[PDB]
Amino acid sequence: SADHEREAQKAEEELQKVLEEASKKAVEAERGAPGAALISYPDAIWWSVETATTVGYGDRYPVTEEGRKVAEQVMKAGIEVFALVTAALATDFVRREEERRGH
Amino acid sequence: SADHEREAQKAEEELQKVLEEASKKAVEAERGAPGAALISYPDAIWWSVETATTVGYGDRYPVTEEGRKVAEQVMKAGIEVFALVTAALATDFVRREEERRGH
Amino acid sequence: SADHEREAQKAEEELQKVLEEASKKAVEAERGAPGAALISYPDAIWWSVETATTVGYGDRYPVTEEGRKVAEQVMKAGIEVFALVTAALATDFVRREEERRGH
Amino acid sequence: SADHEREAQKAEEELQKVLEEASKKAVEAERGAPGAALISYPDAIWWSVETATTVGYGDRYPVTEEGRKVAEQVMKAGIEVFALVTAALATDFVRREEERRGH
Repeated sequence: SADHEREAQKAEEELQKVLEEASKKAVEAERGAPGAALISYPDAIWWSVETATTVGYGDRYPVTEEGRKVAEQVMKAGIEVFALVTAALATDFVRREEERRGH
Repeated sequence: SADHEREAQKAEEELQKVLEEASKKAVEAERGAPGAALISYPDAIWWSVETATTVGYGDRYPVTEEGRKVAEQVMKAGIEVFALVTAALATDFVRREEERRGH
Repeated sequence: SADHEREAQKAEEELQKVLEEASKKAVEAERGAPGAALISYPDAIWWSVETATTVGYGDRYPVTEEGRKVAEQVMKAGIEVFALVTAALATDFVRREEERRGH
Repeated sequence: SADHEREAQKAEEELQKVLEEASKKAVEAERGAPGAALISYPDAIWWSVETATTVGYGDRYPVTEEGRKVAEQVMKAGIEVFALVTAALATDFVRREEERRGH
């Protein structure tokens, strides 16, 4: 990969490390909740997949006393990561001047 | 510390203001609406946060008689904030010129 | 103003055109289809709002016979509009180089 | 005919391919899972379509034993093709030099 691409891929692997924390905080941030849905560690990890993608389809969601910010803060980490990759994107068309000669 | 990175952070503060104003409006908007489901000041702010993300997740959602332009405002305000900060992101690729000179 | 802010602003009008025609097609597409829930005219236009700025919280679902293409194309139109204005966002950092000369 | 529009448009052409592959997977993925929703085959493509546009809307949902990476793979596929188009889009501030020159 190129320099700027490795920087993007480095960011992608950072997000995966947040999902781990998300899976844990998820079970804690529901065991005690008023109308809790998310229970069990081995399905909590699956909830943490369907969030950091910036797609919150539903399924399970944390409540209130749980610190609803548990979902919020995980989702926002994905925004940072998939925003950062713009450092690759704004170079993608810059390649055209290289392609022009085949530099 | 830079120029653009300060203005990016200032945009985040704007979004928080809209959330807080949206929680006032949202409660009083829904008071009269059919379905509602969203009521009360202390959990109006909770609905407000994921509204700005445009994710929504699956907590609650507003009706028609609240004047759904309530949500439209908050949702579009979020997107424009997340967009503005590209003033910092779009200069990230440009850093690869600076590091070529090394100075 | 900058040339690409007027051009960006133009694009936002175009999105609102899609909403109009969406509101109309939506009632036809749903009214007659099995499983349909949209139906009424003034409640069609209010579904043709948030859908175009993605979200997903249209507060309704299309089915298959409506031609899910009716929702799909409205959502995609929003992407083209809000993505087109990226040309304005990209010249935001460029303004830095003017700052550094005070020009 | 603008090489960046060719590369951008070509990206969308692979998205369609992933939809067909993934819709085969999605229905066969869901089949076996507890609490399966997405059991339909000629409809599976319509769910796949809105999954690629990263919305979900509120039609169906995948379960656990589907291997919710089937759903997630379609989402990331959509993001990378559409985010690649940011090449052409991030070019469109640069076209302002030729605009300025008048030819």
